[PDB]
Amino acid sequence: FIKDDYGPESRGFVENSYLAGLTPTEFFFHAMGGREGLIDTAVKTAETGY
Amino acid sequence: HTTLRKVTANTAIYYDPNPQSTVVAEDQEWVNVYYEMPDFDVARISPWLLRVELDRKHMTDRKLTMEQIAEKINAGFGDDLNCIFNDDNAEKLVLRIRIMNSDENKMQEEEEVVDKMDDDVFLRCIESNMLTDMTLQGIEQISKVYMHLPQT
Amino acid sequence: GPSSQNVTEYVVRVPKNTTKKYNIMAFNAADKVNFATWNQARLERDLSNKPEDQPWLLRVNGKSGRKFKGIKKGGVTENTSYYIFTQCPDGAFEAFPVHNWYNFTPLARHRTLTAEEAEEEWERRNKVLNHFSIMQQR
Amino acid sequence: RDGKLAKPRQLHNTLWGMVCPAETPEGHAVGLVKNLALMAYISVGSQPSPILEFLEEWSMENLEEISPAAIADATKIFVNGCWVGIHKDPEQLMNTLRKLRRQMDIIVSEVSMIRDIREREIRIYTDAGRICRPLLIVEKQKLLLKKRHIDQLKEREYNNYSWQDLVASGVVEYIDTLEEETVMLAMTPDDLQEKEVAYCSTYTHCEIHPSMILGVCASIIPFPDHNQSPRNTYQSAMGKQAMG
Amino acid sequence: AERGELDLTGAKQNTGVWLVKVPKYLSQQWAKASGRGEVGKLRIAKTQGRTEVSFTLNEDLANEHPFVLQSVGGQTLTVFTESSSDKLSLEGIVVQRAECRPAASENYMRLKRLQIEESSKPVRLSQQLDKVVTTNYKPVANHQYNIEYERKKKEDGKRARADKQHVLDMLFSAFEKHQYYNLKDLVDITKQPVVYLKEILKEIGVQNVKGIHKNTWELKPE
Amino acid sequence: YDEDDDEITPDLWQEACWIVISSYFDEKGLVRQQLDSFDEFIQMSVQRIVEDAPPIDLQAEAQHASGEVEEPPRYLLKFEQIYLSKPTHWERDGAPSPMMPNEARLRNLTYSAPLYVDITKTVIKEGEEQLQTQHQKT
Amino acid sequence: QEKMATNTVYVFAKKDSKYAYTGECRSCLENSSRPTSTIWVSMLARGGQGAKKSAIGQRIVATLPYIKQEVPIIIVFRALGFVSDRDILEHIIYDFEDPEMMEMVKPSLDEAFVIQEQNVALNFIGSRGAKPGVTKEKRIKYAKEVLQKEMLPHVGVSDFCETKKAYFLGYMVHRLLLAALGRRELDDRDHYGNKR
RNA sequence: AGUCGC
Repeated sequence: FIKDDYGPESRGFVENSYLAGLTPTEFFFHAMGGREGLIDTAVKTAETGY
Repeated sequence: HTTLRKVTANTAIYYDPNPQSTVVAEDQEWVNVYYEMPDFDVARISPWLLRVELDRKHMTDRKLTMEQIAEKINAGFGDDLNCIFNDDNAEKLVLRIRIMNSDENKMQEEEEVVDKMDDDVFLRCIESNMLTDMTLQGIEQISKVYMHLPQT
Repeated sequence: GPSSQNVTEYVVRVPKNTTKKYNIMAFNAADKVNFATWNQARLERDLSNKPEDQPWLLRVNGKSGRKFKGIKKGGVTENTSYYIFTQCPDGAFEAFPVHNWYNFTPLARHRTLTAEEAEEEWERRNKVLNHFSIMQQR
Repeated sequence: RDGKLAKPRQLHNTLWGMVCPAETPEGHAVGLVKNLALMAYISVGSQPSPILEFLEEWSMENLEEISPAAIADATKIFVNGCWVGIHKDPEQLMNTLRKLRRQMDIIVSEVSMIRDIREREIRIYTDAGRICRPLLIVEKQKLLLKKRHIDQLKEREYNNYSWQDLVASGVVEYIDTLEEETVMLAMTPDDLQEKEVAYCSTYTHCEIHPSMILGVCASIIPFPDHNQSPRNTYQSAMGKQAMG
Repeated sequence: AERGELDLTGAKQNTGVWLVKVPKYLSQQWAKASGRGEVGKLRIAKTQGRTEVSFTLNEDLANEHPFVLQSVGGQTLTVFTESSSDKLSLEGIVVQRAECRPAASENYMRLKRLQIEESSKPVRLSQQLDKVVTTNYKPVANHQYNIEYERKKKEDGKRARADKQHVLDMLFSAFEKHQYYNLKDLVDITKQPVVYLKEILKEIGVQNVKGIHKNTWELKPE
Repeated sequence: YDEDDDEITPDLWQEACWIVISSYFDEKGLVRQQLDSFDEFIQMSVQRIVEDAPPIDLQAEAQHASGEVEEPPRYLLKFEQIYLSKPTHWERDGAPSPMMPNEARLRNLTYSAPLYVDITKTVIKEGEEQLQTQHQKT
Repeated sequence: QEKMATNTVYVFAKKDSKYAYTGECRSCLENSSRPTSTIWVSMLARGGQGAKKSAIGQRIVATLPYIKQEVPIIIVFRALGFVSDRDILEHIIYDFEDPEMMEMVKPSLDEAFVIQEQNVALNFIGSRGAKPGVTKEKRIKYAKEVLQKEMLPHVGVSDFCETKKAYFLGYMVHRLLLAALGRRELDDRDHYGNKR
């Protein structure tokens, strides 16, 4: 992307559906959002346990 | 909790020991405004001049008066802090501050136990305290947020 | 004339071996040194507090004259060389090798605040509470 | 280990084509153990000495020879984070220096060279251990690689022509993560072509293929982009788990 | 006058000198010109609001270098000289700094990469070793061990315990230099066996130790 | 083959970038990173380390109380080029032979190779001798 | 193994509310002997003892390796021998044209007055760093060798490059002041460009 | 220990 691009695509928002497939960038930003979900599961599991 | 630090645009310290010929010729009519203010011990008060400029926008929101701020600071610090202020009839707002001393006792007896730091340097500690500690309408310590909400 | 059009051309010589070592003496421009006002100078290696590695001591005019410290540059060059191009009475150029590069810097004629006394102790007490008087008590 | 939530667990933005996006364990070590990207490569390290010689000869002034009170305009140049010197014309230097890299007077895989214009700094890196990846070069708003290079690559079936020759044409470059911050990088030849007023025209590199951002196990999984992202991460663990 | 005095005559003339930066290879070529009496010639061409300086190499020595002028305003450069007669003189002030530019930076590089190679070649690690069997020949003993045996086998070995009086004299002679000595030194200076030197030191003297069993003996000074 | 003149068709599609990628793996291959580092480690770093700067010298004590006539002997040790033989194995018989990685796994050996170095001994005692120097490969 | 990049200064806002900002430089001869050297330049904030000057939030100190006590950066400059305050100011910020930078350093200069020569400053670092030793001069020589060998070793390991170290230490203070003005981004903890 | 399972 170009520097300073708050427009919805360069910063987050994916246009496509899981059926259409995610463009490369859309794909990677999605993995960032999926990681939050993986990490939170592990961290939350320990703390509630205690 | 609004501190004077929030309201203040800027501060400046000048050496102006002669109000009647102030370092800012444009400031000169306000000195004309104050000559009846303890004219006897202007030979006794300190020659260092503190000058402050205030934001009109902060001043509007807090809907304050310059006399409220002057009365707040004088009350907060005490009689030592000699304040005078500019005319309200301007979009800008500036406050001019000098320090009075203990008058009679300063005759240099032993050596004047202060260790002779410069009075200006004492003035920066005044300005420091003045920015951080002064609490105009800042009735408490609730950081500085306050968000009003309409509930339906 | 040179202001309009000029051309000069001089042969360049290198002597097989100089009769003396050529060194550089550099000053800070901020010190604005003018040798016009120098009349005497002494230049000797500081060595007593412990020779060719040791720093320089530059003493100008009399004892009351300015003193400077000369510090040796690690090497003249690390991958090149520095040469001096000089004008000779025949009308030629003569080129001389640099043997050393020394940095020379100013020192105060008499300052000396000293910490050996209890200045360090005063620091423990230091609330920025004095400045002139300590300089007077010295 | 075992009790500490943190941001070095979450996939970071810079891991684009450097480290596989979705190939890190699903246990407590999640995100701390990462897996290298497919195209990723790792610099083996080299002596800075040659670069220092070329710079001093080009026009870099030495530290103790300059006058400190006259350096504000000048750009500071560093080599392996060591502040070697200053320069008053960094744009001709960067252009010339890169040209040398394309010509291999300094080792591609090695030297990283970065300019931070808004700060007037030039950092150069030749230490071991930096992660870098190959990209195509584009020039004057178009790709520098032409199909004739492809015909030599077909020819390799009976000729000595190779990927190293391809690097020797200077049509591909190696880019570490620090340098990848300052490039304007087109996603695919298609986009770099259609462009007129579509987005920008200042590109400097292009992606040899975007699906290369995946690491070894993630590449087995077909249509990974039609899947929900953590779904891809469970497959990268299980694929590694299968037998055969 | 003395060697600690710095001659200001040069400075007093206000003599100016030129400062030129040059690449090592050019000066190395000059370095092997030795004393030919020249290395080249300098040419200066001046026009309106512009000056061009250049250098040409000697054609004999070769078996155009443009000059770039440099600022000197930010440093007060001067030169001094350390004579072989141990005399010091301030020779002049730098009025100009400059840089000698190559005729071509680009092709040069081919030579340069080769040039770098010639100074810079530690052809290291480089060639395995295919295989070797020199975990060393086995003599009857170390060669030097035999040297040690030969030395031991030359006269010195047994000692001259006979003649107590001469040995007594030697102790007296020890007492002529210092009041106490280490027994290790006493056997060294006497060349006698320890048990015997002790037997004598018990007879005519005493001992005195210090710190950690550090002992010295004395012939009872009085 | 190119000239950049009669060429008018730079376009090139999917079919072709995979040709470029294939050439990357054909040249490098998937594990390269590990191998390039180890190779550089031998080709450079183990040499660099013995070629350090710690040549050791040793001077035994002499003239132990008496003495006079010179010679507190002095020895210096220097290290040179390093050699590495392909990975060998010695049977209990004592006879070395080449190892092969499959053998190394079955019999539980360690797949390593023997390292040799050139060492020098150097005596420039206090006067009597200086040249007596000997090279070893150990 | 993934580690933090050697030989390069980066600025952090750690937990400790008394350190406003800090400049870290890990400086090993990742090609010498592999030690470490972790110079810290830390900006102190929140306080001022008493009526010191109303706002201690500019008292820049320096950690150094094998030093039992924090010292202000200015002592190190004195120890490098540049007694001239204008010269130290030249190493810190080669653009004295901006009044705001000049004011930012000034209280750190104000601290410097207690020590005004290289030897005594060396005697300060020696005693603040080592085991007690009334030898004074050895404390100076040992400390001299530390500044020579231990501090920013990547910039050199000898007398003949002692000047070069002075610019680099000064560059960190400059790199720190930029963040302290805030015209400079605070450097990320996990950017891959800053990994090895 | 580390890897790993849920």
